[PDB]
Amino acid sequence: SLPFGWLIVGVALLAVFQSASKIITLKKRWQLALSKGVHFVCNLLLLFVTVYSHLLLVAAGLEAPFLYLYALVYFLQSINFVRIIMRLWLCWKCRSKNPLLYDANYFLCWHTNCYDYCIPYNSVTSSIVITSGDEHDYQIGGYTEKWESGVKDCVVLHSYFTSDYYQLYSTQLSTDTGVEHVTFFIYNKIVD
Amino acid sequence: SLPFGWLIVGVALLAVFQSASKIITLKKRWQLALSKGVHFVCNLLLLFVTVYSHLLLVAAGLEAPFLYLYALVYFLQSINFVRIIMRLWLCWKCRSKNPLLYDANYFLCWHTNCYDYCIPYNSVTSSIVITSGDEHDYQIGGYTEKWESGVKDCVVLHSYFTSDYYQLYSTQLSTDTGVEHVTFFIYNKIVD
Repeated sequence: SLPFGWLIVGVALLAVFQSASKIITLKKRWQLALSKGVHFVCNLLLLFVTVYSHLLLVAAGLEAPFLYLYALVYFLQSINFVRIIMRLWLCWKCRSKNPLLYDANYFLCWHTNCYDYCIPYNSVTSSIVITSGDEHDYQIGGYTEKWESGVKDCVVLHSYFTSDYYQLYSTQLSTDTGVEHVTFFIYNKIVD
Repeated sequence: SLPFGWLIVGVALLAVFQSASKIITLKKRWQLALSKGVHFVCNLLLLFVTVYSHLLLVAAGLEAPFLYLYALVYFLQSINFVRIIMRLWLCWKCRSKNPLLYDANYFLCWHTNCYDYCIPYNSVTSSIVITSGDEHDYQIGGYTEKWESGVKDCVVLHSYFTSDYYQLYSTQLSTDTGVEHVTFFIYNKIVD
């Protein structure tokens, strides 16, 4: 007494959303969110699908070779949910919406009285270069963000669990490097 | 005369692989490949699943409200395949395996007689900073790569379609910035 067309519609919709998820380019900010939105729906759909599939086996009574598989599926989904919770915790720590949009491992962040800056970053490095200027923008590795306040002497590389501290040593003006309308700030990791 | 348990096994396996795809962290190189490998399998599974589902409708004869949906699915999958082909073309242009592993929009590349360097990059910027040194490594935005040869005066930002040229202006030594065992190279985009 369980419908089948609902299962087929759900799997078709999951295919649609997952296929569209591989088409959205991650260049502009809003598209990023849209991509995540699509992903979210896809994720939900997947859950529904597999959950519904389990119910189908309940009608079939073939749980003997599938209970381990579905336990693994639910365990991995639970780990994914914990990962989303940790992502929200990192968002709260970085007090900006950037961690949800981007998939970077680490986030270079710093606070000002009027704005908070959070930029994606791949791995912990012994030094970090912040490029201002060219409508001033702060960009790291191509990831850019609008300028509203000046830089800070100390910045924090935030992660899921650990956080590192970076201190400014050298500020490079245009007259030093020769690049027009661009200023470089150099930070290095401190040890305590 | 078409099996159903094959469909349920395929959708369960797709759920397993897609759920595991959201667990692999993108920190070390090999994991990256593994992630893509999993993704690849997931993608294939998805195709199979939806393809099989279409065949099921062939048995049902309910193509009236589903032919548009499956045409959209196949169109998006074809666009995804074209995207993979363009990714392989960009890999050949960058003549290294980095573009397959990473998901960056652009790739900063340069050739030497003994090695070719290709580093992920987010967006086209008016300037680029290459950080050498700390076992010397070249790292942009946290994405690091082993050092085997010296830098080049000209580097290329490669994309799916267009390519930009970046020329070196300033090289920052340790004695200038104060950072120990780290050297910074400054490039800017040229106009022709």
